[PDB]
Formats: sequence, structure tokens, C-alpha cells
Amino acid sequence: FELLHAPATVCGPKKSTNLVKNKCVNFNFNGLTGTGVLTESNKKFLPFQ
Amino acid sequence: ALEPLVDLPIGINITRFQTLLAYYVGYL
Ligand SMILES: *[C@@H]1O[C@H](CO)[C@@H](O)[C@H](O)[C@H]1NC(C)=O
Repeated sequence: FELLHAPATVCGPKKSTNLVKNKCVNFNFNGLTGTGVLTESNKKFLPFQ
Repeated sequence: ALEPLVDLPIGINITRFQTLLAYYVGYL
């Protein structure tokens, strides 16, 4: 094993849950976090955003 | 606007480059 300053390219299994829309919930997407009511959108992101 | 295509974790200290052959170049 070695870790360093750790510009990592390998990790083990990452967790997940079902998607709980329309409730106040404590959330993590891709490692970005907050608390809120998640809900469906008319907004049109670009494919990389 | 230019949009991201490729994003490579590789850790190198780049200081030179070359083309594999009109074609321009400008430094950020
Ligand atoms: C890049 O430069 C840094 C300067 O601190 C050095 O620690 C590192 O080993 C260098 N890496 C390569 C691949 O040259």
C-alpha cells in the first residue's frame, strides 16, 4: 500500500440509495452535499455540467 | 466556447509539446 498527497485513481465500492424526491432530505451527489427538497426540473444542463 | 472532452489523472510536470503532422498555437 501507498497513499501520499493522494491524487487517487483507485478506490473501493462507493455507496448509493434510492432517489427520494419531494421530501426534505440530507443529500450527497458525487461528493457535493446539502439539505433540501429535491424535485424534478424543466432546466436543460449541457452534457458535461 | 471550448467545452471539456478529456480529463486525465497522470501527475506529470509538462514543459514541452509537439504536433504529429495550417495549425496555430497560443500560451494560456
Ligand atoms: C513535479 O515537480 C514537483 C516539484 O515539487 C515534484 O515533487 C514531482 O516529483 C515532479 N513530478 C514529476 C513527474 O516530475
